[PDB]
Amino acid sequence: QVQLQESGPGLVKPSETLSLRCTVSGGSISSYYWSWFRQPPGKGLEWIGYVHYSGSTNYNPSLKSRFTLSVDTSKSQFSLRLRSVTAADTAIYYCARDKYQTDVSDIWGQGTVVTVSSASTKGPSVFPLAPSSGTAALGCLVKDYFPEPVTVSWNSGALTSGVHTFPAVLQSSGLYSLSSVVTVPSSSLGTQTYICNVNHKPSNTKVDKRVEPKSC
Amino acid sequence: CWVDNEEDIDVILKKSTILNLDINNDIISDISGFNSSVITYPDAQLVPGINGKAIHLVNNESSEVIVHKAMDIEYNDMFNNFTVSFWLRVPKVSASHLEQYDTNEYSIISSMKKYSLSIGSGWSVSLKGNNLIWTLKDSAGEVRQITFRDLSDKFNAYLANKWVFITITNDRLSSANLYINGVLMGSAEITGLGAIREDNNITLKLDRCNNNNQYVSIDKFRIFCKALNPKEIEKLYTSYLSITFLRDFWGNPLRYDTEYYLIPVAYSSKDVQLKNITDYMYLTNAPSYTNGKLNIYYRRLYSGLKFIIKRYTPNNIDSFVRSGDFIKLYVSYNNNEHIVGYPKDGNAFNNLDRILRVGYNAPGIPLYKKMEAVKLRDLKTYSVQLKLYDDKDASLGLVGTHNGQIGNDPNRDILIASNWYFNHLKDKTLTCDWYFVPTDEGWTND
Amino acid sequence: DIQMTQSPGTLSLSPGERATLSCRASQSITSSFLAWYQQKPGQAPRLLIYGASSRATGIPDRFSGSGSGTDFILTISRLEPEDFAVYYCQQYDTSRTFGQGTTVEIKRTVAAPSVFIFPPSDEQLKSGTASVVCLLNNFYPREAKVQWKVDNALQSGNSQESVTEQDSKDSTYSLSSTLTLSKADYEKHKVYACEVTHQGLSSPVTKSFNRG
Repeated sequence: QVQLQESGPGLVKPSETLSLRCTVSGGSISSYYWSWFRQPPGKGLEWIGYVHYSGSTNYNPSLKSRFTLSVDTSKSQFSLRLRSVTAADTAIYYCARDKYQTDVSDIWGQGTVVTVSSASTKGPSVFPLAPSSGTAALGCLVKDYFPEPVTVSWNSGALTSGVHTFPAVLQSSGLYSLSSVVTVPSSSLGTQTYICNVNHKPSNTKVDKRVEPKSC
Repeated sequence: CWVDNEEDIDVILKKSTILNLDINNDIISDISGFNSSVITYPDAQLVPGINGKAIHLVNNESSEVIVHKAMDIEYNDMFNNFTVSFWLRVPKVSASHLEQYDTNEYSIISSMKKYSLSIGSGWSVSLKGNNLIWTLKDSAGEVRQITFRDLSDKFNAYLANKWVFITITNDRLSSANLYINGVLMGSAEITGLGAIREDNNITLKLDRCNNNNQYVSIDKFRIFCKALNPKEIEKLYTSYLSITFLRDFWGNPLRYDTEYYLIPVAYSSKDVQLKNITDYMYLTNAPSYTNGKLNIYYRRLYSGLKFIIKRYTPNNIDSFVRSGDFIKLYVSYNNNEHIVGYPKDGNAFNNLDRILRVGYNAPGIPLYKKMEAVKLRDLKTYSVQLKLYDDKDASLGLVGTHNGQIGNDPNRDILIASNWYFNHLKDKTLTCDWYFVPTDEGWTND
Repeated sequence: DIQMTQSPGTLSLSPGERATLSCRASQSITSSFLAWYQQKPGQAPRLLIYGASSRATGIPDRFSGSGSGTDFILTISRLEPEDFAVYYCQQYDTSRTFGQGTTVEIKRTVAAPSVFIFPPSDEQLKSGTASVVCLLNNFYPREAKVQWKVDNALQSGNSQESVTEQDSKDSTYSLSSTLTLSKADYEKHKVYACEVTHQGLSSPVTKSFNRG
């Protein structure tokens, strides 16, 4: 029942040094080899390196010695340090225990999200996606916020069928944007009120935007 | 041989060398360039060394080597710093010879004139039981000494039958410092000393040694007119190390057709055992010897399985095993030699670690036995790696161990061949490193 | 340095069917140090196979690995519902490198997208920017392309899209594409159109509005 838990800063500014820790529970560092991996959003897995209680380390050669791994058996922890972080270092970082006398990894942590950006914390603007001409689609455009995540739902829990909340995209400005849409009977557009309830906890923002058919 | 000490380290070492003994075509000579005459007496013997042959001195008046410092070279003189360096090999002193010769201090290398009544000025390397002693003595009779007290665990000790590299630096303004294999191992302040007027001869010979059976070996004896710093010492030590010839546990060249006990470097307290002919090998705890009164203990040697290295293609060549040689590995068991190898599709662990077998004999089953003896890591250690190949020149891995269980046998460290080691060759400790221990007159178990 | 190429990029299957995933290395892996991992969305990878053909502890017997040299195969004898995920091969012979992954997704009947276009809101045009949104709703298969046209001039570099996960009930995808302009650029033209091409559409479907 060995469990690994990553911990780090969620956000790091460019050119700073990123520091992450993995804490081993229900077990110890012992004589296992311990590895770090990362996975940039939408981009698949990359091995970073391993560390061992003896102090021995080894690294993915293509990472150009930017990473340093280390271990502290007394705290049953091992750690990662990454110098001069760039936006290309945004990723989920995973710690893992290598399998005995293999270089595969069979016990993994849940990962820790690391975002590296110079953007300041900013609440979203919420713009209506108004319905028009027997099913209609309407929605909310939640634009220009930082950092992730926002949460979106409709009509204070009463509307879940037909809702699609899309993954956010990062804009060239460095701020995120996403849309939430719902399809409904076109006959309900005259009588049913539709309100998208948006939450952005980083900035303590709540928005409840009524989405109304546009007149002419 | 003076120098600008802002120079490149290699240049510093080369041009500060006042004296440097080398053995070429069985003749001891000075290759420093200052051409000090060296006289080898009849019973000065030559033995295998770290590079070529070494000086071997036994306890009688004819076993000596004398260096007449060429006309006039000065390296001590007055307050001139100097360093001496040499490879040294001292047999493990038996418990018998310890408690009867523990107090007999005898020199092995010295620039002090030896008179029957007294010694007089100079420096000397001497041994006193399991102590290595460096003495400076000035013309007014003052003395300074480093006394290196060797550790009690003789498997890992420096005065216990392995070639070790000694370096002693003398800063007349501060301390004398003793290094072994580049590591600081002893020190004494020498500030009070006055003028050192040594003899014009340096004498390599056992002097005042009461034990008739005592001997030592010495190689690359060398003198610098500078107190070397740790970086220079480290470069000097590693300048002697090379992978060309593989080494046995004592530091001597590895040889074909010679019986070796195998010990894993990572579990040095273990021996290799055989489950059964045609079956696998595993590790067990070796027995030990302890004598607190004499300040010694060690795991006993020469227990466990004996191995023999043969050339894979007999090829007629000498008997030295060179790194990269293709070999066959045999176990000596019940007066017979049994091939070590891996049968095609033989038992293996789930990670593909291949379980080695001894004397496997199934007719019609290919047995992969081609090995490459190589030095892939840890140049300062007298260890070797063995790489096993199949019939198509594909690597089955380095010989190592896998902790596991076969059948209902106890859980064991089982000898395997594994490719895992190749991603890990810079790690501090690995189970693919082996010592090859031949029986030797310089080590008998008590 | 060893690269691995996985094929196919996407595998569309039903529960109960056999899944064969391929991995090809840029050099022979004579050690057979080839492993396979499973990753579901939002979770850490899970070791399935190592040494090319050994099952990891606890892995169901429907997972098997085979192959040698440069070509390696993961087989799932009969897909179960929990097996729809991304699969990565990993060589650990020379350092450690991964393939780019194969997605196993649920096959269903072709379903054309419903297409909606949304002109920018008035509250946004006050901000100085304009966002036009195109929604492609509940389609299968996942492959669909959106082209933005502003006065029939096809746009480049000013739009982003994202896609939902396959729906757990009807197994379709939805897609949202946002065309972003400056307010000044937006009032330069009149026709804004969203052209979608999808296997369920005999002819590309266009939705458009005239600014005003």
